[PDB]
Amino acid sequence: MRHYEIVFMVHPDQSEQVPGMIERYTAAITGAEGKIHRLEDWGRRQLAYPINKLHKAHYVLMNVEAPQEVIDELETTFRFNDAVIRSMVMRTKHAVTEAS
Amino acid sequence: SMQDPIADMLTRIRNGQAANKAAVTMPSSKLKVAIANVLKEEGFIEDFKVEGDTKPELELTLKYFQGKAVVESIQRVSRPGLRIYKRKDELPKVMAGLGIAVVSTSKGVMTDRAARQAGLGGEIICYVA
Amino acid sequence: SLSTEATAKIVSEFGRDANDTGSTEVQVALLTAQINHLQGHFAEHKKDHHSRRGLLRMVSQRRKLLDYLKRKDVARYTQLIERLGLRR
Amino acid sequence: FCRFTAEGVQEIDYKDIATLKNYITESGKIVPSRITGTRAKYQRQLARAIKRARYLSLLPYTDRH
Amino acid sequence: IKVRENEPFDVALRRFKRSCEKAGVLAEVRRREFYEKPTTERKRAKASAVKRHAKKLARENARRT
Amino acid sequence: AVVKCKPTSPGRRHVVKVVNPELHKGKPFAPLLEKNSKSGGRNNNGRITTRHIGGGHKQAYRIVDFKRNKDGIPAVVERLEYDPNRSANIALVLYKDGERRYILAPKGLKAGDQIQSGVDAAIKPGNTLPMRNIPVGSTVHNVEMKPGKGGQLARSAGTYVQIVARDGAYVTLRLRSGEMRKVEADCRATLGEVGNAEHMLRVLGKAGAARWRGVRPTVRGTAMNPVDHPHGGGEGRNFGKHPVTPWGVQTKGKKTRSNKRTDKFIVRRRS
RNA sequence: GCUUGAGUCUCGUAGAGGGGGGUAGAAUUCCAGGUGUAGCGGUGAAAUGCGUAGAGAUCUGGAGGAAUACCGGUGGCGAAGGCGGCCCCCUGGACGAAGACUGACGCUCAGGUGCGAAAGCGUGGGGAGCAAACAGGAUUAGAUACCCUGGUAGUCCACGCCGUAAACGAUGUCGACUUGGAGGUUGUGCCCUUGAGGCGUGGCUUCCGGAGCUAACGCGUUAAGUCGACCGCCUGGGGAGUA
RNA sequence: ACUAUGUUCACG
Ligand SMILES: [Mg+2]
Ligand SMILES: [Mg+2]
Ligand SMILES: [Mg+2]
Ligand SMILES: [Mg+2]
Ligand SMILES: [Mg+2]
Ligand SMILES: [Mg+2]
Ligand SMILES: [Mg+2]
Ligand SMILES: [Mg+2]
Ligand SMILES: [Mg+2]
Ligand SMILES: [Mg+2]
Ligand SMILES: [Mg+2]
Ligand SMILES: [Mg+2]
Ligand SMILES: [Mg+2]
Ligand SMILES: [Mg+2]
Ligand SMILES: [Mg+2]
Ligand SMILES: [Mg+2]
Ligand SMILES: [Mg+2]
Ligand SMILES: [Mg+2]
Ligand SMILES: [Mg+2]
Ligand SMILES: [Mg+2]
Ligand SMILES: [Mg+2]
Ligand SMILES: [Mg+2]
Ligand SMILES: [Mg+2]
Ligand SMILES: [Mg+2]
Ligand SMILES: [Mg+2]
Ligand SMILES: [Mg+2]
Ligand SMILES: [Mg+2]
Ligand SMILES: [Mg+2]
Ligand SMILES: [Mg+2]
Ligand SMILES: [Mg+2]
Ligand SMILES: [Mg+2]
Ligand SMILES: [Mg+2]
Ligand SMILES: [Mg+2]
Ligand SMILES: [Mg+2]
Ligand SMILES: [Mg+2]
Ligand SMILES: [Mg+2]
Ligand SMILES: [Mg+2]
Ligand SMILES: [Mg+2]
Ligand SMILES: [Mg+2]
Ligand SMILES: [Mg+2]
Ligand SMILES: [Mg+2]
Ligand SMILES: [Mg+2]
Ligand SMILES: [Mg+2]
Ligand SMILES: [Mg+2]
Ligand SMILES: [Mg+2]
Ligand SMILES: [Mg+2]
Ligand SMILES: [Mg+2]
Ligand SMILES: [Mg+2]
Ligand SMILES: [Mg+2]
Ligand SMILES: [Mg+2]
Ligand SMILES: [Mg+2]
Ligand SMILES: [Mg+2]
Ligand SMILES: [Mg+2]
Ligand SMILES: [Mg+2]
Ligand SMILES: [Mg+2]
Ligand SMILES: [Mg+2]
Ligand SMILES: [Mg+2]
Ligand SMILES: [Mg+2]
Ligand SMILES: [Mg+2]
Ligand SMILES: [Mg+2]
Ligand SMILES: [Mg+2]
Ligand SMILES: [Mg+2]
Ligand SMILES: [Mg+2]
Ligand SMILES: [Mg+2]
Ligand SMILES: [Mg+2]
Ligand SMILES: [Mg+2]
Ligand SMILES: [Mg+2]
Ligand SMILES: [Mg+2]
Ligand SMILES: [Mg+2]
Ligand SMILES: [Mg+2]
Ligand SMILES: [Mg+2]
Ligand SMILES: [Mg+2]
Ligand SMILES: [Mg+2]
Ligand SMILES: [Mg+2]
Ligand SMILES: [Mg+2]
Ligand SMILES: [Mg+2]
Ligand SMILES: [Mg+2]
Ligand SMILES: [Mg+2]
Ligand SMILES: [Mg+2]
Ligand SMILES: [Mg+2]
Ligand SMILES: [Mg+2]
Ligand SMILES: [Mg+2]
Ligand SMILES: [Mg+2]
Ligand SMILES: [Mg+2]
Ligand SMILES: [Mg+2]
Ligand SMILES: [Mg+2]
Ligand SMILES: [Mg+2]
Ligand SMILES: [Mg+2]
Ligand SMILES: [Mg+2]
Ligand SMILES: [Mg+2]
Ligand SMILES: [Mg+2]
Ligand SMILES: [Mg+2]
Ligand SMILES: [Mg+2]
Ligand SMILES: [Mg+2]
Ligand SMILES: [Mg+2]
Ligand SMILES: [Mg+2]
Ligand SMILES: [Mg+2]
Ligand SMILES: [Mg+2]
Ligand SMILES: [Mg+2]
Ligand SMILES: [Mg+2]
Ligand SMILES: [Mg+2]
Ligand SMILES: [Mg+2]
Ligand SMILES: [Mg+2]
Ligand SMILES: [Mg+2]
Ligand SMILES: [Mg+2]
Ligand SMILES: [Mg+2]
Ligand SMILES: [Mg+2]
Ligand SMILES: [Mg+2]
Ligand SMILES: [Mg+2]
Ligand SMILES: [Mg+2]
Ligand SMILES: [Mg+2]
Ligand SMILES: [Mg+2]
Ligand SMILES: [Mg+2]
Ligand SMILES: [Mg+2]
Ligand SMILES: [Mg+2]
Ligand SMILES: [Mg+2]
Ligand SMILES: [Mg+2]
Ligand SMILES: [Mg+2]
Ligand SMILES: [Mg+2]
Ligand SMILES: [Mg+2]
Ligand SMILES: [Mg+2]
Repeated sequence: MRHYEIVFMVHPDQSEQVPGMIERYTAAITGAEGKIHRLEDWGRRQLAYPINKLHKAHYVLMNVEAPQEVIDELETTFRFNDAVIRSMVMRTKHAVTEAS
Repeated sequence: SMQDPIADMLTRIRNGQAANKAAVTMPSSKLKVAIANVLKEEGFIEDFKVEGDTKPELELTLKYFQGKAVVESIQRVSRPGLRIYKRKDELPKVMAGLGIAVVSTSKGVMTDRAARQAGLGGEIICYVA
Repeated sequence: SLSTEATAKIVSEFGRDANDTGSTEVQVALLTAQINHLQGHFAEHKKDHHSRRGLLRMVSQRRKLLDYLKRKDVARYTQLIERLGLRR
Repeated sequence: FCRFTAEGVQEIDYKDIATLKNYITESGKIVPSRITGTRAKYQRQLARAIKRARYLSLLPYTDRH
Repeated sequence: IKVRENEPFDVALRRFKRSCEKAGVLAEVRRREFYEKPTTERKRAKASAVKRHAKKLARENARRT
Repeated sequence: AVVKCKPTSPGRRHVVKVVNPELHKGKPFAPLLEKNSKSGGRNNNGRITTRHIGGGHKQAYRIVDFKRNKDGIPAVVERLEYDPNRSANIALVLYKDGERRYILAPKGLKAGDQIQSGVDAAIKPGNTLPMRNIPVGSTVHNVEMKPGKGGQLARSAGTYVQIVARDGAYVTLRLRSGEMRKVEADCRATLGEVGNAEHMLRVLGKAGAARWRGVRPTVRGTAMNPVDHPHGGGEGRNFGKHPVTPWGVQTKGKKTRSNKRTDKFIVRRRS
């Protein structure tokens, strides 16, 4: 139904899990009609300030179409999970490509 | 919100004369053509037309003698909030009979001077000095 | 909010065709459609007084169209209310 | 100078910080329109994108961290 | 704010501070600026600005100086 | 809702009832009920140890489940029931296997909702977990003070503990008193808040409402004679002695805490 | 009957419009510890106040609560009250583009209903900062004040009540008509985007001025000009918006 | 820094 733009950050030691993390978040959305348009793993990028007393967070950009039930279920999996240091979910205005 | 169309006509004439404007366009009507022609026939307005089929726009052409305008003053008398119907003998004479009062009588729209001689009164629309 | 399919469904049913979309029959139904969607919004929230003013505009607007329709024709006025579930 | 370009239009996005870091001062604050040109519309899109970039620690809030 | 000035120089030169903050932290968030009073004291600082700028166009008088 | 009763009689005037519309109207599940005879405040020796208790309505004990022993087994909430033995309400939980048990009803709960408990499970209101597995800065209740025991802390209507911090094997809990107590991380805790939060807005209204709750009248020391209570005597409303219990110990600001054993666990005393 | 009034449908644009739920960073306060050695704090000048029990300053870790620097403007949105970190959920309206439809469905509105800053009030929370009352210290002829150090209701949230403000453009609502200029802001079309262009036509808006109006000050296409519809209100000052 | 008051009617 609606387009989104998820940009979440992950802790250094659990960056090896991120390949596994993406495959679970894809499987939740890809089944329910809307496809993921563009993923792009950013990598272990430096932080502008220390979050949780550490530097270097592992950024991941999904950008995906989904209904409201699946996206809010994905929104809850970030809060009830110590690996993910912050995330945000933006709104529609069509699909996009490139840009970093 | 546009309750009296006739008062609006007489403002466009009044404000057009203040602005020193040549012509005055507005939406037309049955009562608009009747008043506009009576003003023309005596000689406040210098010619007019009713150009249009579906959405007619009656435009007047205002008269000027000197730098001053011809229509000294013009005002609504029988406004819709208070209708004013005067009897034959009780008909007014604007500016002691050298200005006219447009009066809707039973034999069509006419001046106060013609109403006296024709032998009838009616709704006094507007004084024109 | 009323989606494109929701309005177009009501428009191509009460009126003549999808082309016709301004009739008092159509207009009242679109308001009744939005008003009934807004009841679930004002079930909770409650303090949303600014949206209520938009609703009470739609409510009053609907009464003016129905009061117009009644004076215009008593036949189609009564038939419209039986289908929409107004009068109460 | 002004906006993006002559035939740019586009939208000011938070992800890119190379072109975005020009619009903030050395302290970390957002630079006003009366200094850097920019129309009121694109300054508001910019100001929002700075604040979103700050949430993700792409840009810093300040320089006392 | 973070000003090193290489090595041979010293002599302060930290206008970076004075032309950035200081006034914002101090003579503003020192004591209570009563919500309304800014709306008053700005709109009079704003009215005094265009008063000068409109006068600056008409400042070219005879003078004879 | 919290419905105020109309003043059709003096005694009715001030009554405020807590009318829960979702509770079951009928007899309870017998297998979990049992007899609960009253003490009247007296003990082995037959003597009034606790004053002001005696009488009231007869009331049976429901075997409520504080331990929550069922691991990895889903359980459907069949119906919310009234409990006379408690401030809070209870929920008749039907486990997927066949068992039925009474548990304390949290806030967000109705007849039809599903609850799971154990080690894994999901983070949701009603789902019992070890406190290690629960996220820090979350609302819990029915909290154990020892691993494998029942559940001591936050069981009354609207009561809840908040998990403040998590130091390795220990969990710092901020209790409803305001006391910050350190408990073991292996201990369990039921997520969310204990239901029936309107309970506190009930106001009884009459003397007999306290008498049919099993309370008896509290005579003031000042009203008594000097032989009875330390406050006593005087020819017409005297006092002039410092406030005290019937046994001379000072009330009104006098710390009676003297455990010593569990003073290590208390991170900070209430205020 | 008709279509220019009024309303509906399509498509986009902007916005601190609203309600509910999250979370972010700076700071402030207190809490625990490290460092450390006499002051700190304040003021017109002092004192009360905190400090050799080791304060202030400095660092580290924690808990809280409230408010969102810069962007931010004679900027925007809202009927008014009013509304500013960032993100999703539901949601009201506004404006533009060219059509299609309805066919006067409109404008005002006594009674009536709804919303309505702040301070209050009730009940349950919450309480860092600030701060009526209150206390102490100065000031003073006196100081129930102004200044200083403390500091409770309150200020914050949920649910109701209150129904007032210089609730102010001190300017009722709707519509028509009548020289300009300089901006801001948001649209939309036509050529070359042939280079941050231009050239047009719509909304909202700040400033200066023409005729005209005004007791004057001033207002001046957003009139206080020129007219129409309807409403509210006024009839010397005190008494009194009181009995 | 703080810093009070000027009896009544008249003369213009
Ligand atoms: Mg004709
Ligand atoms: Mg026609
Ligand atoms: Mg015709
Ligand atoms: Mg009925
Ligand atoms: Mg009904
Ligand atoms: Mg009826
Ligand atoms: Mg009924
Ligand atoms: Mg203000
Ligand atoms: Mg039995
Ligand atoms: Mg017993
Ligand atoms: Mg015995
Ligand atoms: Mg015995
Ligand atoms: Mg006892
Ligand atoms: Mg007792
Ligand atoms: Mg009992
Ligand atoms: Mg008692
Ligand atoms: Mg007693
Ligand atoms: Mg007693
Ligand atoms: Mg007695
Ligand atoms: Mg006695
Ligand atoms: Mg005895
Ligand atoms: Mg004794
Ligand atoms: Mg006695
Ligand atoms: Mg005696
Ligand atoms: Mg006695
Ligand atoms: Mg006595
Ligand atoms: Mg005595
Ligand atoms: Mg004693
Ligand atoms: Mg036709
Ligand atoms: Mg039209
Ligand atoms: Mg129209
Ligand atoms: Mg539409
Ligand atoms: Mg739209
Ligand atoms: Mg928008
Ligand atoms: Mg936008
Ligand atoms: Mg907005
Ligand atoms: Mg908003
Ligand atoms: Mg809002
Ligand atoms: Mg709320
Ligand atoms: Mg909100
Ligand atoms: Mg933080
Ligand atoms: Mg404190
Ligand atoms: Mg220290
Ligand atoms: Mg030392
Ligand atoms: Mg002294
Ligand atoms: Mg001293
Ligand atoms: Mg000392
Ligand atoms: Mg020491
Ligand atoms: Mg200290
Ligand atoms: Mg310190
Ligand atoms: Mg506290
Ligand atoms: Mg404004
Ligand atoms: Mg506006
Ligand atoms: Mg508005
Ligand atoms: Mg904002
Ligand atoms: Mg917030
Ligand atoms: Mg909406
Ligand atoms: Mg709209
Ligand atoms: Mg048509
Ligand atoms: Mg027709
Ligand atoms: Mg037709
Ligand atoms: Mg009246
Ligand atoms: Mg009224
Ligand atoms: Mg009200
Ligand atoms: Mg208030
Ligand atoms: Mg209160
Ligand atoms: Mg009271
Ligand atoms: Mg109450
Ligand atoms: Mg309390
Ligand atoms: Mg209170
Ligand atoms: Mg309290
Ligand atoms: Mg306090
Ligand atoms: Mg408290
Ligand atoms: Mg203070
Ligand atoms: Mg003070
Ligand atoms: Mg008081
Ligand atoms: Mg005092
Ligand atoms: Mg003095
Ligand atoms: Mg003296
Ligand atoms: Mg003194
Ligand atoms: Mg005093
Ligand atoms: Mg004093
Ligand atoms: Mg009081
Ligand atoms: Mg809130
Ligand atoms: Mg509140
Ligand atoms: Mg009321
Ligand atoms: Mg008033
Ligand atoms: Mg105001
Ligand atoms: Mg104002
Ligand atoms: Mg205004
Ligand atoms: Mg007024
Ligand atoms: Mg008004
Ligand atoms: Mg009105
Ligand atoms: Mg009205
Ligand atoms: Mg007008
Ligand atoms: Mg012009
Ligand atoms: Mg202009
Ligand atoms: Mg322009
Ligand atoms: Mg303009
Ligand atoms: Mg140009
Ligand atoms: Mg315009
Ligand atoms: Mg203006
Ligand atoms: Mg004006
Ligand atoms: Mg002005
Ligand atoms: Mg002017
Ligand atoms: Mg104009
Ligand atoms: Mg003009
Ligand atoms: Mg203008
Ligand atoms: Mg015009
Ligand atoms: Mg105009
Ligand atoms: Mg106007
Ligand atoms: Mg304009
Ligand atoms: Mg006017
Ligand atoms: Mg006037
Ligand atoms: Mg009156
Ligand atoms: Mg009156
Ligand atoms: Mg009088
Ligand atoms: Mg009155
Ligand atoms: Mg009053
Ligand atoms: Mg009164
Ligand atoms: Mg004196």
